[PDB]
Amino acid sequence: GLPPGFLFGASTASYQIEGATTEDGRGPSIWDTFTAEPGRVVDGSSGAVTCDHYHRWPEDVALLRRLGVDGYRFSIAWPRIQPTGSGPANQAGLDFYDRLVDALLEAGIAPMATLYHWDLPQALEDGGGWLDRGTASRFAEYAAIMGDLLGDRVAHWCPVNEPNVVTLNGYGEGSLAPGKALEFGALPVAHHLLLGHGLAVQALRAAGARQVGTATNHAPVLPLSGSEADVTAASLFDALWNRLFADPVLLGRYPDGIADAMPGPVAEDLLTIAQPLDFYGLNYYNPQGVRPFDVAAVPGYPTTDFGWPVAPSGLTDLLVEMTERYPQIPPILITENGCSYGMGPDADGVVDDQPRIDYLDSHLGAVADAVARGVDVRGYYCWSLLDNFEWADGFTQRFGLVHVDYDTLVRTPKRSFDWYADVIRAHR
Ligand SMILES: OC[C@H]1O[C@@H](O)[C@H](O)[C@@H](O)[C@@H]1O
Ligand SMILES: OC[C@H]1O[C@@H](O)[C@H](O)[C@@H](O)[C@@H]1O
Repeated sequence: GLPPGFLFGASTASYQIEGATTEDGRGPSIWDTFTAEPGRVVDGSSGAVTCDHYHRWPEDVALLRRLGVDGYRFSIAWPRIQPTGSGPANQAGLDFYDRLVDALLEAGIAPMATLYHWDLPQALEDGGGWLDRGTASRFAEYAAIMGDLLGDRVAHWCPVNEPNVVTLNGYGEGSLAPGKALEFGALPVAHHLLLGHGLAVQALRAAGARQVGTATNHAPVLPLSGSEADVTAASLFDALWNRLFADPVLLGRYPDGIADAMPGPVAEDLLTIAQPLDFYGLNYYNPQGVRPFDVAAVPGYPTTDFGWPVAPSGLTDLLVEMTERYPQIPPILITENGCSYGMGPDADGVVDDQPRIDYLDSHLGAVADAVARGVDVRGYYCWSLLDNFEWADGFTQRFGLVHVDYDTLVRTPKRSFDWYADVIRAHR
């Protein structure tokens, strides 16, 4: 029971699929640095080659065409555009995205471009990365470059993927690149990511961009007990994970207490952060359990191969709660949803990933349930088109509609691919 003209897509990210890390003048990213360190990645892998989308993207565009998605969400590698994060653009970098976007348009696919999906140029990290306010300005300049090249052709833009992850995991506890562990010392990263968001929105509009939104991770936060310790920790986590990133964008304020902990002209910055958006993009996987706080899986649910709860009702609950908190929220696109399940091709070359079908089916139903309660949701993008490099978990977690063998680089559409193509057809 989805809206007429609901958009169906699929999503990837540059470092996770492209490979070709040293080709055509690409500069090192923080993820090149992180993956070169012993013990950072569970299986000792990197994004050196991964799916090798940089050389195999025609095949991938054709898979998207066969799938029949309305939209394809991809990320631009900043280090291919500006190897050091500043200075004149690398032509070969520009050429790659330019050609990709023209091919997507020939195939009748609406391109959704993410500017920042975590691959900061190392040269910018060397100067302090997102702890430096100046990084938000470098990001704004990069936005203008990509706006100038692609502005008239990209259907949708997402400046920053999951600023909450970049902040807490990258700089707060150091579980992801760049591996800093500042705890609350990471709050300035949040402010500069959000400032970067707002400046990029301006840059893209001035370049003639079409629709500009977000791609922020959101989850209902469930207290694991009744203890105040636990309800207060869950409230705190909700304030840090959800509100810290949505309140500034959608209301032009920080949650109570936070503005006074942020550097710079915060009031003026919040005007820059709160640029009007065409859509609000969110990434949803599952509710988060919480007990200054500790995050654990909510009990009682079946789990994916990543140990994550399968809890589609949490998506309905979230979409309803977001609409309550932010009545003026623009149309919502689900910019990512998906699941890790490890099955690969059997003796006959079939990948029977029925658990992935079940997950995606139930989540689409959860979107329909929120729509039925008056939530304005306009599309859904499956993470991912391809099995890919899952950050610190390497190649051990497969999220694809399409199986990728990392030795032969063969793509095999899974059962879920065929299922999704049928859903999309039925809905038209
Ligand atoms: O169940 C908790 C898990 O849920 C997920 O969706 C998050 O991405 C993980 O960071 C978290 O550990
Ligand atoms: O963890 C699974 C997926 O979660 C998302 O939040 C990220 O944007 C993806 O890059 C990642 O592969």
